[PDB]
Amino acid sequence: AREITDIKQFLELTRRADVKTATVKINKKLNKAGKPFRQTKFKVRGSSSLYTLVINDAGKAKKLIQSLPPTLKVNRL
Amino acid sequence: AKRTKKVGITGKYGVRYGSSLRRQVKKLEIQQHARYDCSFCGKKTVKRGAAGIWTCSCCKKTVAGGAYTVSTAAAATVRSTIRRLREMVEA
Amino acid sequence: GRVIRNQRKGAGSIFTSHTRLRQGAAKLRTLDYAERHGYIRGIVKQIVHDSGRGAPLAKVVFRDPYKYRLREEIFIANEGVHTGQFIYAGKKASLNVGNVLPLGSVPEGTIVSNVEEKPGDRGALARASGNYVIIIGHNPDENKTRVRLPSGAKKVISSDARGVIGVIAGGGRVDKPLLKAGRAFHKYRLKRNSWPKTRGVAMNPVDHPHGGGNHQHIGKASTISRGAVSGQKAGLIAARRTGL
Amino acid sequence: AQRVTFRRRNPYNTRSNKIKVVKTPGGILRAQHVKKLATRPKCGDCGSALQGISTLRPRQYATVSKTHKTVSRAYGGSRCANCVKERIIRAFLIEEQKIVKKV
Amino acid sequence: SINQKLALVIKSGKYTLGYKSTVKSLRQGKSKLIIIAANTPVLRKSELEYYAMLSKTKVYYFQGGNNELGTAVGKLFRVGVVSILEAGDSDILTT
Amino acid sequence: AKFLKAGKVAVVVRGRYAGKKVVIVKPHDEGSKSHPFGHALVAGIERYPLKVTKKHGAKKVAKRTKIKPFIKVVNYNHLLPTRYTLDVEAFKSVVSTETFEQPSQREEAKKVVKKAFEERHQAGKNQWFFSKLRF
Amino acid sequence: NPLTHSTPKNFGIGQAVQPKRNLSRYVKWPEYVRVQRQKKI
RNA sequence: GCUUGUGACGGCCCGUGAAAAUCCACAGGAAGGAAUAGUUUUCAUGCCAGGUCGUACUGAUAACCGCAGCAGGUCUCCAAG
RNA sequence: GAUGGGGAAGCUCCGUUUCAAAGGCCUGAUUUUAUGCAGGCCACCAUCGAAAGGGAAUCCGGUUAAGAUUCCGGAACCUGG
Ligand SMILES: [Cl-]
Ligand SMILES: [Mg+2]
Ligand SMILES: [Mg+2]
Ligand SMILES: [Mg+2]
Ligand SMILES: [Mg+2]
Ligand SMILES: [Mg+2]
Ligand SMILES: [Mg+2]
Ligand SMILES: [Mg+2]
Ligand SMILES: [Mg+2]
Ligand SMILES: [Mg+2]
Ligand SMILES: [Mg+2]
Ligand SMILES: [Zn+2]
Ligand SMILES: [Zn+2]
Repeated sequence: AREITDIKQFLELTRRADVKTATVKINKKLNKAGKPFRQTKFKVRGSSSLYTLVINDAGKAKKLIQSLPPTLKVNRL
Repeated sequence: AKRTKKVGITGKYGVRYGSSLRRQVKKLEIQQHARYDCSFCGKKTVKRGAAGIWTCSCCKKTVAGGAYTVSTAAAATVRSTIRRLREMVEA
Repeated sequence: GRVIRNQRKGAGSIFTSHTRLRQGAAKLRTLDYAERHGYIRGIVKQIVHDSGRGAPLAKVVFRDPYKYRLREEIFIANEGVHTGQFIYAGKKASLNVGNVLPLGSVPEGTIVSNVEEKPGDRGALARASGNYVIIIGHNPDENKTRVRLPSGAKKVISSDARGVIGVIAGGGRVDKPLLKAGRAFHKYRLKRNSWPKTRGVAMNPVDHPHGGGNHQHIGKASTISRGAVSGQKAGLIAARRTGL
Repeated sequence: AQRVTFRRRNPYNTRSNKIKVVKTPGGILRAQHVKKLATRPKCGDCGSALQGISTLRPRQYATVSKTHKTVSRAYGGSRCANCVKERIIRAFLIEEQKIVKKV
Repeated sequence: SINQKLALVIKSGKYTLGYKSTVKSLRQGKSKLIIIAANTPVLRKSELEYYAMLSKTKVYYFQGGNNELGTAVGKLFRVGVVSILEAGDSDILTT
Repeated sequence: AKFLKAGKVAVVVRGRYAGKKVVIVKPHDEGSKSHPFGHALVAGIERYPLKVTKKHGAKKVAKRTKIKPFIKVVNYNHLLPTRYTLDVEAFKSVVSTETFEQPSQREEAKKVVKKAFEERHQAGKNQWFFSKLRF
Repeated sequence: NPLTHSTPKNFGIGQAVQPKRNLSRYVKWPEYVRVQRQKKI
């Protein structure tokens, strides 16, 4: 229900002591004037709100996954 | 062009109610629907609300008046009488 | 016979006044220390229409002498009174339109309205639109004031009774023909259930003293004495004379 | 050509039974009950609407911050700027006039 | 006759019409006489008198409304207050 | 016939300080590159001191006599000139065009103005200036 | 002393709100109080 | 274009077209408050609870009333080419 | 439509803020115990009366032989603390 755009803020939410679950969604969509690319959405389940971070760079996306805390339960697709 | 010869605003009543009664309503309908000068702001923006209530579109001033005119003839005489009597009390 | 129409009105079932949209009772301020010794200043906040009343009403706000608050009064507006005007009420008030003064503090020939029959009853006389009271003389002995009433009668009133300088606004209302039954319907819709009226001669004898007969006619003199009882007083009651 | 129905048991077209037709993610037309529109707060003197004040139902004002319900000025959220300007000028001039009457 | 004196200053002298421009002239000290219509609101009239007191400016009260004052200055619109900057061949200041 | 001088007392009419008395420090009749209108640099009172009776103790008198000042550039049309005067030579040098457009210099000038107002209020003088307007 | 001021109040008609005065002469006493006083009179 | 919502206006009245619970703002300045420390739950996040009764179906040329599975009577919303 | 009061042999009638001593939440005072006791504030002075008037807050998808804006999944919001 809420979207965040700052990656530094995203990491703070993942260790907020009330977050237990998260999911990663992959979307195959097209860009403005080119061939389709890969879009990934990182969703953090808070107590009262769901936070969504969307990044359209696949190279920058893989680094975010490796940086997620291990204690967080992550759901794939 | 001129649309009616003599009925004027009372043409909405058609041929009903009699000519004399329609004539009397014509005189008072024109008075109550007219615009009057505001004695406070000097503009011609005073129109009737309810009977006896006259409000200026500008300057937001409401004045109590006659049923179909801002000032009746009797009210004008009362102002002169009070003014004449007031001048004989202080001096 | 049965109970006639004018007898049924006293029970007050369907003949009560329609008072949903009334702004409130129109009264002067309660006669207090400020009124009877000096004067107090009020301000006209708004002039509004009252359902069932031809004359408009004015809302005037005064400060409470003994408490920190504002007290609002409902006056019957006179000609010339406008929003934002200062109203002065008391024994030592000036002779201006809208001011409230005792009858003994104004000269002869002064035009007043909403006059008290007795000091403190907060206005009883000359309340309808376009009506006023003329002061014709003073009697400093016994503290009495002689006035002329709108009906033409002469009355002796106490000099401590209050009145509002001017004439009730909204005059000339009855000069306009109603011109249709619909306007009469809407007029009494805001007053009471008294319209339309069925003539007595159009009824049956059980319904009215004028009812019956192979022609529509009263059949006896319509001048009824003052001493008649309920059910008989229909027509011209205690008429001194008739005809044009 | 889909036709809708009320979602409450009130079957009459009253002020509290207003509906709007919307299309759901299921691809169908469904009635949506809407609340009565709010009215802007009015000035205490001239009666015109107040600038910079949120328009909400009376009970909803308790759920918003004070910023939405006032203006950073004397009488903010109660009287408009022009009416406040009139009060200040009138207060100053009258008080000055009272001094010259005293002497 | 104020009307004749006021008519002469229009053709030769410098004047200013309107409330906003009059206050500016008094604030700058360029004004020498202000003429106020009869039906001017008292609060505005009281403020103009206070400004003229601070700048030592003479005040004249026109015996007529804003409709009449506009005619006297030869204009087809209502004028609430007139500020006289400098007189020409007229002697309104010395009368 | 010019009264908007460097010591004149006026009343603010708009802008979060309406109804608060102020004293003109530096006037600018012929505008400037910024603020292209007749304007003055003024120092005023945002929080007036509270009334002090004889029953108040030593601690409470000091608390109730605190004054919170402000400095502002105001259009002439938004000021109402008075007939009162207040000398500004004690703080005229600290308030100018330079002290604005800089957050640090605004606070340094305000504390100097605060000290001048507090000393003026003590040994009571200019009583009208320090009295809150009622409206 | 330099901070205190003398501000007398005006208690005339139309002026400031009247202060608290002794209204014992005007007290609407209970019924039993009035009857025993009027019995004496 | 149809249905409906809404905005700024205009016409009409001797007709000018509810009340209360409830919520908010302002004026006011009683009190409480800092230096090795406090206040703000009208900013953000986090914790707990939310009782009782109604809820099926018909709503009419067969589920209502007229002795009935009676051509009568019975308030209202949605409305394609 | 109770009460206070006034009627009526009486069943009961009038009246709804009335010729009434008509009532309780902000605390301070107390660490013997729970609230006695100090100021002030406020006098409005039962209750009933709308499943179409006023009114704090929910949506989508799915699910049964028959239930759902009430169950399931997901996503929100209000009130009180
Ligand atoms: Cl009958
Ligand atoms: Mg017959
Ligand atoms: Mg008979
Ligand atoms: Mg007979
Ligand atoms: Mg409802
Ligand atoms: Mg069902
Ligand atoms: Mg049956
Ligand atoms: Mg039966
Ligand atoms: Mg009863
Ligand atoms: Mg109830
Ligand atoms: Mg079902
Ligand atoms: Zn006007
Ligand atoms: Zn306003």
